Amino acid sequence: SIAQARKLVEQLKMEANIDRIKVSKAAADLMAYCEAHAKEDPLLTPVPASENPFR
Amino acid sequence: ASLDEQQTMFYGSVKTGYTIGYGLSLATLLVATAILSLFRKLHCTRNYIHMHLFISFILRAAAVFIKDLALFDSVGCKAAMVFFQYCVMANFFWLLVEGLYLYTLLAVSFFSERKYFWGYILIGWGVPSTFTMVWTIARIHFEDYGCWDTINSSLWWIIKGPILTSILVNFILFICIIRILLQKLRPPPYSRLARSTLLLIPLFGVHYIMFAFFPDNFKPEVKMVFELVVGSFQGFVVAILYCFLNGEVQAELRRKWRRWHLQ
Amino acid sequence: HSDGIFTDSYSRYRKQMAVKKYLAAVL
Amino acid sequence: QVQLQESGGGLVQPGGSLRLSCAASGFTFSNYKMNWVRQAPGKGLEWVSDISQSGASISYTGSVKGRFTISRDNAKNTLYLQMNSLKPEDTAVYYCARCPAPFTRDCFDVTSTTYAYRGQGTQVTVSS
Amino acid sequence: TEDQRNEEKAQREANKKIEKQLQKDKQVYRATHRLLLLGAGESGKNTIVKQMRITSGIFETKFQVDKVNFHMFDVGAQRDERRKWIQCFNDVTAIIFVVASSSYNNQTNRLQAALKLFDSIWNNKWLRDTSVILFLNKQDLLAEKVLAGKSKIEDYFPEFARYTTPEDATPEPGEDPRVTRAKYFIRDEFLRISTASGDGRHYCYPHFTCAVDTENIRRVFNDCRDIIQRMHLRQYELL
Amino acid sequence: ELDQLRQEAEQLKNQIRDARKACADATLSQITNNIDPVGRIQMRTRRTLRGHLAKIYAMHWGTDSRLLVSASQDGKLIIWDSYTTNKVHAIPLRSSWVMTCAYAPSGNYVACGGLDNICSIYNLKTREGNVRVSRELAGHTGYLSCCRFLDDNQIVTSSGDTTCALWDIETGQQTTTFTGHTGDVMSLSLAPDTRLFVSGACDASAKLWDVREGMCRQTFTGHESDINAICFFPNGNAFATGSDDATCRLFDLRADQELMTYSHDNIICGITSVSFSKSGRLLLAGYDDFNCNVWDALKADRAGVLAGHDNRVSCLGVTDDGMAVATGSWDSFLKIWNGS
Ligand SMILES: CC(C)CCC[C@@H](C)[C@H]1CC[C@H]2[C@@H]3CC=C4C[C@@H](O)CC[C@]4(C)[C@H]3CC[C@]12C
Ligand SMILES: CC(C)CCC[C@@H](C)[C@H]1CC[C@H]2[C@@H]3CC=C4C[C@@H](O)CC[C@]4(C)[C@H]3CC[C@]12C
Ligand SMILES: CC(C)CCC[C@@H](C)[C@H]1CC[C@H]2[C@@H]3CC=C4C[C@@H](O)CC[C@]4(C)[C@H]3CC[C@]12C
Ligand SMILES: CC(C)CCC[C@@H](C)[C@H]1CC[C@H]2[C@@H]3CC=C4C[C@@H](O)CC[C@]4(C)[C@H]3CC[C@]12C
Ligand SMILES: CC(C)CCC[C@@H](C)[C@H]1CC[C@H]2[C@@H]3CC=C4C[C@@H](O)CC[C@]4(C)[C@H]3CC[C@]12C
Ligand SMILES: CC(C)CCC[C@@H](C)[C@H]1CC[C@H]2[C@@H]3CC=C4C[C@@H](O)CC[C@]4(C)[C@H]3CC[C@]12C
Ligand SMILES: CCCCCCCCCCCCCCCC(=O)O
Ligand SMILES: CCCCCCCCCCCCCCCC(=O)O
Ligand SMILES: CCCCCCCCCCCCCCCC(=O)O
Ligand SMILES: CCCCCCCCCCCCCCCC(=O)O
Repeated sequence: SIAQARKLVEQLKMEANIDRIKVSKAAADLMAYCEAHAKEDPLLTPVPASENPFR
Repeated sequence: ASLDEQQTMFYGSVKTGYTIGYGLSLATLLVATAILSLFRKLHCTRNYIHMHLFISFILRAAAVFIKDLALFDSVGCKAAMVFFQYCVMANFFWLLVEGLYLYTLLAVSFFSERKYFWGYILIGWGVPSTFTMVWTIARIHFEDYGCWDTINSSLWWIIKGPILTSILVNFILFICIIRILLQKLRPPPYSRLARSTLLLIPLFGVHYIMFAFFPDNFKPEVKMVFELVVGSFQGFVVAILYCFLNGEVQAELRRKWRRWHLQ
Repeated sequence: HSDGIFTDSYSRYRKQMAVKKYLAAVL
Repeated sequence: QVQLQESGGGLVQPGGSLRLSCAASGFTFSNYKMNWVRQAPGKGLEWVSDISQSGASISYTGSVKGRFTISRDNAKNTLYLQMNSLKPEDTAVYYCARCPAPFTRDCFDVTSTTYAYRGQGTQVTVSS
Repeated sequence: TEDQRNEEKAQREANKKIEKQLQKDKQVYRATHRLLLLGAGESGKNTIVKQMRITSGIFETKFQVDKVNFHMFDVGAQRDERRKWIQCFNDVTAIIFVVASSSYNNQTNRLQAALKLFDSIWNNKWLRDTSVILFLNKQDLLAEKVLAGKSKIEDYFPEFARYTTPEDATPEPGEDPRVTRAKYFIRDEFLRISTASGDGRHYCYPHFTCAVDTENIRRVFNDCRDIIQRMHLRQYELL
Repeated sequence: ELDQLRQEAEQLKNQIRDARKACADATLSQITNNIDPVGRIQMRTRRTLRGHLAKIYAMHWGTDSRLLVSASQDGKLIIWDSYTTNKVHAIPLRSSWVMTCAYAPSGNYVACGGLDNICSIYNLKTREGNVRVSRELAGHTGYLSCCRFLDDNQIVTSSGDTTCALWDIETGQQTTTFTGHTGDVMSLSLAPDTRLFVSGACDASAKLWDVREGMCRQTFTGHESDINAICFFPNGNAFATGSDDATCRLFDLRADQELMTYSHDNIICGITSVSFSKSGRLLLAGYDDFNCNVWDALKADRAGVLAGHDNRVSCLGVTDDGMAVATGSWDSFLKIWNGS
């Protein structure tokens, strides 16, 4: 039981000492990627029936 | 005498009654057959036998109308009479097939419906067609007065007998499917048994056993009025109780109506 | 079944009414 | 993060009384049926009692029935267990356990193999 | 595009062979009924599987009675946490639940655990169309334990003293009325649990069994017959 | 001895909570006020795949956007062609219960698993002309809940005895194993670069596991109940989870906390599958109340609804080119939705 608590303590040590990126940076990244790949999506943008193979 | 005019009024009343009944049981069962055929989920052996019953009711309505045409206005008359004396017998045999199918499900649960499904369509359609052909040949070769309208006991009983047999066997099956419902409500209800009886009498056509062995010469109006009015509304009764009042069919109608609402 | 015998009764009634109407025409 | 904090306990004398608390932090407390489970020293886990969402339906284990009072406070987010008329056979570790799904009636929470949704528990001992 | 028509012909032949195979396997899959055999590990379901005969996770038993095929699936080397894989068992024709009544005056109150587990199975959202058949084991052992000098069940259940033997449930001859009162008390516990919800979609069937007995298979056959008949009657809006 | 380890655990969890509140500069739902909404997404059913007997439990699209594997509970494993609706292969299984199936990125192999504790890898080369068991894996003690192909020679599997495993398909042995959970591990999802993957369990936690190193790096505890599905955002820097508390959650791998919660007051049913779209702007979520909701994944609003099924939606798959979306439910049907 104490080996389990020492592995959980070493886990929490490894999880504490990491690099954290601010929320607004990656939250702007996600917007950048959704903007960049907006046109190509066939669900966001409806495709003309000449291309859609399911019809 | 006033006997003449009152008899005329009588026959007119009875003819208007069954015209209204076989109009209503025609329209509401075309609606019911349309709903059952169109809906994909409701396909099942039970609802296939239901659909065969409902189109038998449709052919009975259409055969009464075709027979009524030869009453309003030979080569035609005899064909109308054969189609009229075929649809009725195929309706009673499909009531027999529904009785056999529910007593087969109950008495022999561990069975494959697909193996007997072609043995149920055969009982439903082929055996009335066999009897019908025997009756047609029997009227042709033996003796002919004119259009096949007069009842002659030898010729009449060849298409009478199997109807009495079907009504009897389906009454016995009805007594067995009111024995099994009592043996299954007992460990858990009079109200429920009574509701099951009053929802299983129009399905198996139990009411015919009141006037089954009854002779026609004995009471003129008692048989004719009751039987034609009840029979006429029977299709509407079975349509309301089974197509429009099943939980699953109402569920499917609500689902389709909400999907059309969203779209 | 009731339909057949009813039809036969109605046919015999129509034939008797036809006989009576012809008899009244002639007389 | 689901966390359950038991509070109270300790060495007591028989025939006495004692109140236990369960501080439920990190979830929508008002929608979960909860329950109390106990572990006798050198024996398996056994269910003690339970309590539904609103507080209407209550049940107990037979052998402590009518001796324990279970009550949930949704306002203050705290489960209270009152234990009077204590018995020497009732010494155990106590566990404030939660049922895994919201808006349901069944639970699966007698599992000794590291069930996540119960607290660390509190020691109650009866010394004569 | 002739080659494309050749490939379409190929795929239609493949589709027809696969649909023939599925039509031949649909009969086999709709014929054979399915039982889930759930019991505590102290309760001797191993005796039940050995009577049924006469490293892997799930265990399987295939047998037939009166030319009707029955697969009985035993839960073997699995985890104690039952809440996730039990959702895979909503299409079996029954669940057979086997519990051992221990009443000698014993680490835990296993009967209370059994009642809680049966309650969890009964009130589970996706087990509301699956019937449960119920086996109370060690009845001969319960006969042997009336002479202990004291009673376990009254200690663990305070309602046992204020309980009367049912007038309408006849006891077999040669049984101690104490033991029969015990049996009917535990059966009323399980029936009260099953009757509390009162859904009527699924039912609970209590039966008795000895440590060595042979009628069990016939009981399970008759109760599967009752479950199929009640499901057909349910489909016709008659119950 | 135990007190000086549990207090230090609580101190390290307070440190992690204080670094997450310190790095919480704003939310995603503030900086997306001036974004054009995606409007009512009205998708239509194009196909309906029949031919199953028991309930369908899982499915997986191929990399060609052409074939799909479906797995039923009667013991059938069917390979479908989405265009023509022709069945290309039908495989009969030794055990009946299947909880996972997986179609290799090369199209040569198909894997399946379930209660039997054995992952069956089938070869679709079939020089004889019959499908045959290539190799069966047995090293778990619980139940096998998900599996995924990294490539043709390695397979990741998720078990019900709190462990994950990485196998070698050539040797048949476990290349490594992943022991960090404390409950049933329900599903996993692989990153596009196949270096990391995320694992959701029944303790309301999601773990980030490193395939090559062999230990976990981050733990995300934002949920209240059992996590059923999990899926990456297409760039590999965020991922969405679905629990039984009826909420979807969108997490981040660099902020080391949650970014958004998706919840609607009229919905009190569980989530059984999620999947992003190709661009990532729509998030599809399969709920327990017989419909699949199309969430706007940057506004936390319902863009639409797919109310086609008659029974609980069990699996949901989006093609790699985003051309269509297939859903499989316990009524034994596969609906192929495609927005027009
Ligand atoms: C298929 C449905 C509509 C039934 C059709 C029955 C028709 C095809 C059959 C059954 C009885 C047959 C009739 C039997 C007897 C005669 C007398 C003969 O001197 C002229 C032909 C005639 C009048 C036949 C015409 C065709 C006929 C009316
Ligand atoms: C008698 C003439 C004038 C009209 C024909 C009406 C009857 C006989 C026709 C109309 C509809 C037909 C049915 C339509 C559908 C089916 C279901 C199929 O799986 C078997 C054949 C079967 C059962 C057909 C048998 C014959 C049928 C019942
Ligand atoms: C003479 C008038 C009434 C028209 C009669 C049409 C008859 C001859 C036709 C129409 C419907 C046909 C039936 C349709 C379906 C079946 C089921 C099949 O498995 C055996 C043949 C059988 C039973 C056919 C026998 C012949 C049949 C009854
Ligand atoms: C289940 C089905 C097959 C039962 C059918 C019974 C049939 C075949 C039997 C029972 C009653 C019998 C009838 C009894 C009386 C007569 C009067 C006689 O002058 C001509 C034969 C005739 C008309 C018989 C024909 C055959 C008959 C109609
Ligand atoms: C036209 C109406 C009055 C017909 C009514 C028929 C029904 C309600 C009656 C007539 C025959 C009766 C059955 C006669 C015999 C038995 C066997 C007995 O051990 C149980 C009751 C049971 C099964 C009866 C139940 C009710 C019953 C089926
Ligand atoms: C509920 C069901 C069983 C009721 C059935 C009633 C039947 C059996 C009864 C009611 C009317 C009765 C008929 C009434 C009149 C006559 C005329 C007489 O000269 C011979 C008996 C006979 C022919 C009776 C036979 C039996 C009979 C047909
Ligand atoms: C589907 C609905 C159909 C309704 C059909 C209604 C037909 C009405 C016919 C009226 C006929 C009146 C006969 C009068 C006879 C008399 O008493 O002299
Ligand atoms: C949906 C289809 C319904 C078909 C209904 C058919 C109605 C036929 C009505 C016929 C009325 C005949 C009245 C005759 C009156 C008279 O004796 O002069
Ligand atoms: C489904 C097909 C049904 C066919 C029904 C055929 C009905 C034919 C009726 C024609 C009547 C012709 C009357 C001619 C004049 C006369 O009586 O001599
Ligand atoms: C055409 C179908 C009509 C169906 C009508 C159903 C009405 C059910 C009535 C049940 C009456 C039960 C009486 C019980 C009397 C008692 O208390 O013992």
